[PDB]
Amino acid sequence: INTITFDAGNATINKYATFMESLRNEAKDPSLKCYGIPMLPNTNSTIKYLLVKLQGASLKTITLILRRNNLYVMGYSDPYDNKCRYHIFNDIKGTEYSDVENTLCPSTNPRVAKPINYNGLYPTLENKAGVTSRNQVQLGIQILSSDIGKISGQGSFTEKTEAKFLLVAIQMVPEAARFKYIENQVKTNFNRDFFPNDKVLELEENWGKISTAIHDAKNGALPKPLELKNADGTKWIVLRVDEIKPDVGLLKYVNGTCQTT
Ligand SMILES: *[C@@H]1O[C@H](CO)[C@@H](O)[C@H](O)[C@H]1NC(C)=O
Repeated sequence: INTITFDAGNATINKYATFMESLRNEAKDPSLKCYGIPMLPNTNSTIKYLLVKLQGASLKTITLILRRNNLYVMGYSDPYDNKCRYHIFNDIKGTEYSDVENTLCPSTNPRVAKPINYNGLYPTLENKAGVTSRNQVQLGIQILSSDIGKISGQGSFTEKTEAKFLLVAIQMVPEAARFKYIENQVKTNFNRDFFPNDKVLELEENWGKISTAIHDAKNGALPKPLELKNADGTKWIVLRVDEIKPDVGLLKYVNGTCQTT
């Protein structure tokens, strides 16, 4: 399967929806699903990485590389100085590392490294972005396009600029694929900058717990109450798969059989 592209400089809600549908369709294991929700593959599947090319209104691009099995961003590349410049997180090493480097920038064309001197965990990114919480960093289509312009092809840019771009891209691409609720936040705020609400953050932080609960659910009942948060930050108690299913687009891989429909 090849590169999925999203044009943030010429986007519409329908194009963003199509993009999410393509990302989910290529990331999901061809057959795993629980309660009708597609699940990502185990660590030894057919295709290991997905490339997602984002284009800004400047026409410049940034391509993210996602580990297909869990959708984490491994790094990104940008066309720079007539070379392919690859930026990989500092905890990616060995095989994986050279696999990421070569997938972003094939050894048959000019290339150059520009390390990401930190890892991709949210607290790390928030620290580099200079915020106590990513809910202080606005998301949005125009913001994504602008961040692409600030980095792509640029010989110089700060870690703060890069970490903010990463906070935006991670949440508008893989988190939105994982959660229809997040995709929907982008679609209902399509023409404006917006701060992610408490439910967005809570879903991002509990994807594994939510995926395990749905996978382990019997006749639609979660193993035990699942405590999350409503959009306004208040406590939300979920007892059944159907109460949370509307918000979920992809399940993290959970071993073993499950009620598939
Ligand atoms: C995964 O599940 C199968 C299918 O039930 C089981 O044979 C295997 O023990 C499990 N793997 C792990 C690590 O628990």
